[PDB]
Amino acid sequence: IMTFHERPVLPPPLIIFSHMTMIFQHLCCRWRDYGLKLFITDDELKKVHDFEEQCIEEYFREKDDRFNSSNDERIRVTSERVENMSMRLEEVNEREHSMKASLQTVDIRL
Amino acid sequence: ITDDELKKVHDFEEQCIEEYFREKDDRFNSSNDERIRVTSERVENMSMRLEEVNEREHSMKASLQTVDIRL
Amino acid sequence: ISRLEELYNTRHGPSNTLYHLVRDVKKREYPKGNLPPDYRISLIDIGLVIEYLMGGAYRCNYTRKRFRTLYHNLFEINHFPFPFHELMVWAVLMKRQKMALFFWQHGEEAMAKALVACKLCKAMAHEASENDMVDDISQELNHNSRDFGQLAVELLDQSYKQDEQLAMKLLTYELKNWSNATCLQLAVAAKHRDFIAHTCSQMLLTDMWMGRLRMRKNSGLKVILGILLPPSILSLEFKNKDDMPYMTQALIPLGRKIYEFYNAPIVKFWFYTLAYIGYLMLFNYIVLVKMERWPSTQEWIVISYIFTLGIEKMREILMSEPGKLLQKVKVWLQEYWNVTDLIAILLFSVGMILRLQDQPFRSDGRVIYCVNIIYWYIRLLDIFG
Amino acid sequence: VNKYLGPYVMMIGKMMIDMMYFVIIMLVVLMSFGVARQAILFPNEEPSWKLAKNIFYMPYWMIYGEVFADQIDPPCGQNETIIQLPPCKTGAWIVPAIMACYLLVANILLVNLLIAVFNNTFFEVKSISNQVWKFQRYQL
Amino acid sequence: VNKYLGPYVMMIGKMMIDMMYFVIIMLVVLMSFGVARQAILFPNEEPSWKLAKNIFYMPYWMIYGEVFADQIDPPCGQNETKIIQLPPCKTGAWIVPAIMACYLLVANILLVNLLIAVFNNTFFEVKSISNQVWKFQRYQL
Ligand SMILES: CC(C)CCC[C@@H](C)[C@H]1CC[C@H]2[C@@H]3CC=C4C[C@@H](OC(=O)CCC(=O)O)CC[C@]4(C)[C@H]3CC[C@]12C
Ligand SMILES: CC(C)CCC[C@@H](C)[C@H]1CC[C@H]2[C@@H]3CC=C4C[C@@H](OC(=O)CCC(=O)O)CC[C@]4(C)[C@H]3CC[C@]12C
Ligand SMILES: CC(C)CCC[C@@H](C)[C@H]1CC[C@H]2[C@@H]3CC=C4C[C@@H](OC(=O)CCC(=O)O)CC[C@]4(C)[C@H]3CC[C@]12C
Ligand SMILES: CC(C)CCC[C@@H](C)[C@H]1CC[C@H]2[C@@H]3CC=C4C[C@@H](OC(=O)CCC(=O)O)CC[C@]4(C)[C@H]3CC[C@]12C
Ligand SMILES: CC(C)CCC[C@@H](C)[C@H]1CC[C@H]2[C@@H]3CC=C4C[C@@H](OC(=O)CCC(=O)O)CC[C@]4(C)[C@H]3CC[C@]12C
Ligand SMILES: CC(C)CCC[C@@H](C)[C@H]1CC[C@H]2[C@@H]3CC=C4C[C@@H](OC(=O)CCC(=O)O)CC[C@]4(C)[C@H]3CC[C@]12C
Ligand SMILES: CC(C)CCC[C@@H](C)[C@H]1CC[C@H]2[C@@H]3CC=C4C[C@@H](OC(=O)CCC(=O)O)CC[C@]4(C)[C@H]3CC[C@]12C
Ligand SMILES: CC(C)CCC[C@@H](C)[C@H]1CC[C@H]2[C@@H]3CC=C4C[C@@H](OC(=O)CCC(=O)O)CC[C@]4(C)[C@H]3CC[C@]12C
Ligand SMILES: CC(C)CCC[C@@H](C)[C@H]1CC[C@H]2[C@@H]3CC=C4C[C@@H](OC(=O)CCC(=O)O)CC[C@]4(C)[C@H]3CC[C@]12C
Ligand SMILES: CC(C)CCC[C@@H](C)[C@H]1CC[C@H]2[C@@H]3CC=C4C[C@@H](OC(=O)CCC(=O)O)CC[C@]4(C)[C@H]3CC[C@]12C
Repeated sequence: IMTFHERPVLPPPLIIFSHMTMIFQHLCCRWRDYGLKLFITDDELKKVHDFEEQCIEEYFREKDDRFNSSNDERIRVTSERVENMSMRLEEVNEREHSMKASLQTVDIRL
Repeated sequence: ITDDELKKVHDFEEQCIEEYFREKDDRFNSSNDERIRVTSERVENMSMRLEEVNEREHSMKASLQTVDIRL
Repeated sequence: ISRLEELYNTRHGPSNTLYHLVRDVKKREYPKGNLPPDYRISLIDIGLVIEYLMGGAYRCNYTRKRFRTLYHNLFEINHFPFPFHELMVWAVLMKRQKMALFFWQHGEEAMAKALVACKLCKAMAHEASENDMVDDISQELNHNSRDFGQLAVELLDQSYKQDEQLAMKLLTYELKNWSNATCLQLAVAAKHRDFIAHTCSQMLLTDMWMGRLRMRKNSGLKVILGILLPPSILSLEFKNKDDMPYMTQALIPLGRKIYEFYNAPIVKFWFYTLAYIGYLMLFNYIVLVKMERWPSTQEWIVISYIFTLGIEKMREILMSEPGKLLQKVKVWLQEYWNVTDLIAILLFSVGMILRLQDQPFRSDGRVIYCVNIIYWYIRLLDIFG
Repeated sequence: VNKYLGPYVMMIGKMMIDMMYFVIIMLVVLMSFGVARQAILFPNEEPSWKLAKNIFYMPYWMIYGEVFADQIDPPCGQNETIIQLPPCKTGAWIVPAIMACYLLVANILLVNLLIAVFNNTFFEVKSISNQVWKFQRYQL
Repeated sequence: VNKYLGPYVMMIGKMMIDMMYFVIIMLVVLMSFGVARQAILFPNEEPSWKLAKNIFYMPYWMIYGEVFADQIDPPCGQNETKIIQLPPCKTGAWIVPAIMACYLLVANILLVNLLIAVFNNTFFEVKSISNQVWKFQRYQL
């Protein structure tokens, strides 16, 4: 696309006429850069700019949500928890055994 | 078709609609993603409730020790 | 400015190839040699490193006359207006990938910064393999180039999901902090094949292809009848004056329609193709029919086509990116179709010279014409491209 | 109407497009060889439509196992029991060389490439043709 | 009986059916070209069974690399050297090389390559089925 955008308008034979203008222009403008851009105005440059920040936040956030929806991570984060309840419920079991012994001795005193 | 067969065809159609919709719900509810998600949420609530149980049990054990001291 | 120079001149952190890059560009600028072990690396030296890595007609903000003036006049004017661009370029150069990804989140021009970091990391990967460094450095720099390329593709996906039109403005607007370049151009210079082949870039290229023309219905036929019949041009729906003005350097409605039609890239391609088919059909006629002592009218049109094509390929050599004439010749001969074009034009030259003599050199001139006509059907596959 | 012939017929209709792209590339290569052979072997010719026929005549039948072996490199430029074989046109040795290149490109490259594009698009075309035939049973 | 030749033989027996469908389509195209060529090039013919033979004779051998190059476009309607006068051209005799070109293209390029594709994409299922069928028929043997 960029080659054909840069080619003279006239075809090879008639390219002689085009090359004539080109050099006539060189021997005129001198005697007197590549690419198709868009040259945005500063207002639409800001609007383009904040569009890019909505996209960059939505990409990172999404990546995080698809990471946690990952079955693989719904299993990792279950295991950590399970262990913390396993030691805590064992502590509940030992403490409630002491509570029943204290309540039984209190009833015998009463 | 006749009106009575129209009635049977419509009833059969409602049966097929209910079958498809709630087998779709059963297929959704028995998948690995839904089962593992529900287990995850229920374990979140279980761990919060068990931490509350730990705090209240520690308080009740201290109160029972004080009551045994009072007797 | 002084804090960033202290960042570039640090000795802590992981190892890097930045000292080899600075050494090579001081050898190229002043052919000296090995730097002293106490050479404070200026930001002018960093800007020259960016020149050799980017390639082409790049011009970093460090090497411009505004920055060289301040640098001499000082060693919020010394503060950078867009600091995360400078932290991106810094974190890429001494191979700190985890910090470079953090600086891509914060700041702006993320699409520009990811394509610049992709072209940079590929360039020092090639430079480390060229200077026979550790191959693990070249593998990890290629991996950093692929990560930054994958970030630009996935950001392009997200823009295309949100707003199709604003994604094209993201891809084409002038990047004043990156030598007035374009996000579409930076992907091409980075040779990033997945970026251009994405659907958003493809409809952008189709809009560039049609020029100032709405059309987009039964492609090809409407511009062929436009070329053959000039009053068929005015009966087609043209595009508005400020719909998408891709411009190079920033009775009357009938003349504007004619100029906008004849400057479209699809119209210039179909005018080029119809000229090539007419040329090839003439060059069949002059080798099938016998030829006299002097060339016929059809042979003179063929000879004129070879001369105007040879002048056109000579102009493409001159109007190219580098400065040196040997560099211009070399970059033009990386394309294989340009190599075979020059060979076939030289064979037509020696064949026509032999044909313009008498016998038995006229028969030798025809044989070279017949070998040349084998080539011009094979080059008709470029039109099929 | 038959359950196996119908999908086969619309499958042939699907591979017609790949056949047409093969025909376009083969037309380019065939015309280049035919024009080169005719223009070398016949230097003094008047404008006649037989030249356009001779472009396409023999190079087309080269694809189907007929190389025209009597006219590949005819004996020329010497006496032979005694007649005088006609003098040799300049560059006539080029014709078997470009014949060899053309026969290689045609018979080995392009036919096998068409075999590859027929083979690797067979499954999608077969499934689509089966489903389209089962759809068009109603119209039949 | 052999472990490799037996499955090969029943595999050939499986590709009989794809060959038969190819033979049906090829019979239609061959028969059309033969009828057209015989009816154009021989206008004044009596009812005889040799016409049916001439329908099938040379179009069938055109599939196997014999195009009968002396009879594709025979020269006619002119004098060629003693001066010999060739018989005049039957009307529409130029159509015969054109439909010959279309016929040869369709048969050798389309249908044979299509049969290669049919043989190829049904190879794996036929191979597994034929191996298991051979292992089953070992008992009967
Ligand atoms: C737009 C593309 C697809 C085609 C454009 C090219 C054609 C319009 C040209 C190319 C070849 C040309 C032909 C090449 C040679 C001749 C022979 C020429 O006759 C002579 O040179 C001898 C008699 C005389 O002097 O008039 C008459 C024109 C003609 C048919 C030309 C007619 C116009 C043709 C077909
Ligand atoms: C841009 C190029 C590649 C294609 C242009 C296509 C046509 C505009 C050209 C191609 C062939 C040309 C024709 C080729 C040969 C002749 C014969 C020629 O006859 C004579 O010159 C006879 C008198 C003499 O001998 O001087 C008159 C011009 C004409 C019709 C040409 C007119 C212009 C044609 C049609
Ligand atoms: C006597 C000589 C000239 C041989 C005749 C050659 C052609 C005139 C024939 C041979 C095979 C035919 C083709 C065989 C199969 C089909 C598919 C069939 O199309 C459909 O079923 C429509 C759906 C689809 O195209 O997928 C009919 C057209 C077509 C292309 C046929 C068009 C006419 C063809 C090319
Ligand atoms: C690239 C492939 C797939 C297709 C290209 C080949 C065809 C376009 C060619 C090959 C054979 C050619 C035919 C060979 C011979 C003749 C006879 C010719 O008639 C005469 O010469 C009159 C009778 C005579 O002089 O003997 C008319 C053109 C025609 C049909 C040719 C038309 C063009 C054909 C079909
Ligand atoms: C890219 C591909 C498809 C181009 C293929 C081009 C050739 C197959 C054509 C283009 C121009 C044609 C020529 C244009 C004009 C003539 C003159 C014509 O002369 C006559 O008919 C005699 C004149 C008379 O006595 O009336 C004979 C065919 C010929 C040589 C044509 C032969 C076939 C040619 C070379
Ligand atoms: C592009 C694909 C899909 C189809 C192939 C199309 C062309 C390659 C064919 C179609 C019409 C053919 C033409 C039809 C008629 C003739 C006349 C014929 O004239 C003679 O044979 C004159 C008699 C003689 O002196 O032998 C020469 C071949 C030619 C130009 C044919 C050349 C090949 C053509 C252009
Ligand atoms: C000398 C001339 C007449 C050629 C002879 C050709 C046919 C008479 C022969 C050649 C190969 C034979 C075939 C080779 C292999 C088989 C598989 C075999 O069948 C089985 O093993 C049964 C299971 C199955 O069909 O898969 C025997 C029949 C068949 C179709 C044969 C049938 C007869 C065929 C077609
Ligand atoms: C579509 C394809 C796969 C099969 C279609 C082709 C066959 C049905 C044809 C092709 C060759 C034909 C044979 C060619 C020649 C002869 C000789 C002929 O005998 C004579 O002419 C007698 C002796 C003589 O007169 O010389 C009897 C028919 C026969 C066997 C033909 C029978 C039909 C055949 C086998
Ligand atoms: C859709 C497809 C399968 C149709 C194929 C049709 C042809 C192959 C058949 C149909 C009718 C047949 C014809 C029917 C009658 C006769 C008369 C017959 O004459 C004799 O046997 C001589 C009579 C005598 O002198 O006693 C010669 C064969 C012929 C031309 C047959 C030749 C073959 C034909 C054309
Ligand atoms: C449908 C597929 C799977 C199998 C192919 C079957 C037909 C295409 C074949 C089988 C029997 C064949 C016929 C067997 C005998 C003869 C007699 C034969 O007569 C002669 O040759 C007469 C002698 C002469 O004058 O040459 C002409 C061909 C014909 C009709 C054959 C034509 C082709 C036929 C119908």
